[PDB]
Amino acid sequence: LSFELLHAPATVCGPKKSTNLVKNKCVNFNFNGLKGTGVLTESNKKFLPF
Amino acid sequence: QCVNLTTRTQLPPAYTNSFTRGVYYPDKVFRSSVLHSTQDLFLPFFSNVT
Ligand SMILES: *[C@@H]1O[C@H](CO)[C@@H](O)[C@H](O)[C@H]1NC(C)=O
Repeated sequence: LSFELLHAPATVCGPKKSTNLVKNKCVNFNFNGLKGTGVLTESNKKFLPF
Repeated sequence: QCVNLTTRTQLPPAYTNSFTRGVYYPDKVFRSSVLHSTQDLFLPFFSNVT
């Protein structure tokens, strides 16, 4: 088995739990296999679709 | 099934310049307001292209 790890968006995951969005709280998370701890706010920058 | 061609005119290939062509994203990761160096296969600038 050959794994393309963290080179593209991932859609093959095993576990999942129900969670809801929270703002302005520096809390731990796991975004697409990447872990961090920070608040969630908005920004004015523009994101290209790719 | 193919049809042979006998009306071809003999003409040696021409060469033009490649001033600012032959650049792409080295990886799928997105970076902003930084200057990064990546070693990868690329078309050199100011060279013949057929
Ligand atoms: C392209 O090759 C020809 C000879 O084949 C040469 O005279 C010319 O200078 C080359 N052009 C560039 C941009 O290297």
